[PDB]
Amino acid sequence: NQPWEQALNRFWDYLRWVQTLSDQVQEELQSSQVTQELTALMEDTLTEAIAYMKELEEQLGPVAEETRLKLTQNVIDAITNLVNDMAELRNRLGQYRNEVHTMLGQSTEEIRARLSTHLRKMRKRLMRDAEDVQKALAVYKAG
Amino acid sequence: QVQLVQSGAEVKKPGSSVKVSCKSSGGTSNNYAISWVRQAPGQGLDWMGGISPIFGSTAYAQKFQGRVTISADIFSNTAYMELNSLTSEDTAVYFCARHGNYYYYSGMDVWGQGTTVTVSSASTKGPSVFPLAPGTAALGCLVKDYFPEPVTVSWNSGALTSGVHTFPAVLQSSGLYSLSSVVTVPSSSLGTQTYICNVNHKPSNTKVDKRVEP
Amino acid sequence: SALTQPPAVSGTPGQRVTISCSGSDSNIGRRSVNWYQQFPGTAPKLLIYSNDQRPSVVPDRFSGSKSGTSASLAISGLQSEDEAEYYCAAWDDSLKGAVFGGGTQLTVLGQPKAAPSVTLFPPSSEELQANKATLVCLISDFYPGAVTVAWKADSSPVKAGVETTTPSKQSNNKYAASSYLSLTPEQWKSHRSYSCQVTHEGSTVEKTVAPT
Repeated sequence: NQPWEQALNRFWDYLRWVQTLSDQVQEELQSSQVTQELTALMEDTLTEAIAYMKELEEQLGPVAEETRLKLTQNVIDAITNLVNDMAELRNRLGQYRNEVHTMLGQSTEEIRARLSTHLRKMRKRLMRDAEDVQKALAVYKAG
Repeated sequence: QVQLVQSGAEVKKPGSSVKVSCKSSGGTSNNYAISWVRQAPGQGLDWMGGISPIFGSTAYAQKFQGRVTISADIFSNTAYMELNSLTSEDTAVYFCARHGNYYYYSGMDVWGQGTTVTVSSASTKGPSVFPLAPGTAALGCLVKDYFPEPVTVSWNSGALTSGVHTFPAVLQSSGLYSLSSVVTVPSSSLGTQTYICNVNHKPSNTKVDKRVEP
Repeated sequence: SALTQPPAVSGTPGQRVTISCSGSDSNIGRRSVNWYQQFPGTAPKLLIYSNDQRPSVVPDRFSGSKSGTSASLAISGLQSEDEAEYYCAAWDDSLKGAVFGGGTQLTVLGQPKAAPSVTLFPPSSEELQANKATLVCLISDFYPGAVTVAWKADSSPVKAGVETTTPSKQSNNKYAASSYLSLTPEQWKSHRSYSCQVTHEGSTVEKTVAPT
């Protein structure tokens, strides 16, 4: 219950730090450090989430096979939507690094705003998807 | 319209390892189970293992568990199979197939194109092109002692295609391949038409243009 | 290979044919059977799942059934397009893994038999300059694909240095094959002649070539 959501909160904190567009995050965006750090954070989040889901399934009662299969599939589909949005965020951060490499070192002051709006919409949809993942987990604790 | 696309063909020596990839295009396969099935030339299907990454389950067949390693990158929507300690007994075609749900019980309804893995002690050798000289007559050219597959054989730089028959190559006991390409032409054209067989072996970067004369 | 299938199954167009798949108490006794179809040179296609369910693209001519330890695929309204290989698959708990059958080669009768056409090429002059000799015997346009090749030195069967392919289907749905006899130039020049003798459906066609 708590551990995977605590990992998700650490991921949120890192996402806020990267969407502040500080000069530290602007020099780490070109060293690919933020990309792999975000990757490790969301990987820990996903591992905790799937561990919680596997424990919930492990303590599933006198369940019919098809219903258990469908519930597990619901949780897995929620998690994989989260993974899809996460991977899109990661790939677009890499693309932003390689397309500020298009002038080889310097970035403008408006491509930052465009990237920032993209990151804000990504954060909102990530919150929505993570909370429906938690909802699917709650639904799993039944039957 | 999600499609599994696999890496290109592999030609390895006995004792090395191979790594085949399986990318999902037009969609994500993370919520499904991806299994690797191999087929030896002329033999049946053989299950090696499988993985569903979101469910966190990588299973192996007991024959290959000591040698095969199956993994997945979820952010790039790719699966990987690495087979170690290759011998001649491992030359086959390797398919990745996606099950209907997150586990391996359901049927495999989406298949990749397959990756041909050829394990042989033979080293790369360019072909030898020899002319086979001739109602109707049959001329051609023999492509001898080359490795590995394939070789492309055209005639008159592709202009001549009617009456051409390129036989499937034979894998000789020495480990080298040989094929023949025969053109059945009217015996009249033998007097006037010039026949040139063009052989191309990309693995050895060998281009040959052999003229076939009576 | 814990599941057993008959290796070959034939039938005339319009007929209904069946493929059997017998297993054990650990693969089919407790798990459902799937059926896959595979054409020469292509990936398998899921044909049946859960022993009786068809994918939306699979016509209703294909049906499945499961009884205890056995499973059965039924192809009705047999067409020429159905010539393929059919594999049954299941999950074995004793092996803790997926198992397949040996594969059944469904062939459709109706194509008339065809005697093979044989062409025999002696070694070229350039290959002889390279101190090599290769007799080439090309067999084409025969049905069914079952031929026997032999090589003779003026009377005598010679089997050393013979590389013979296995028959493969052509574009016109007939078969072809090749045989290569490798000889050193002294062997090619010492003997009076060399013969490629093909045998198909009991009838023999013999081609011969001599030095020069």
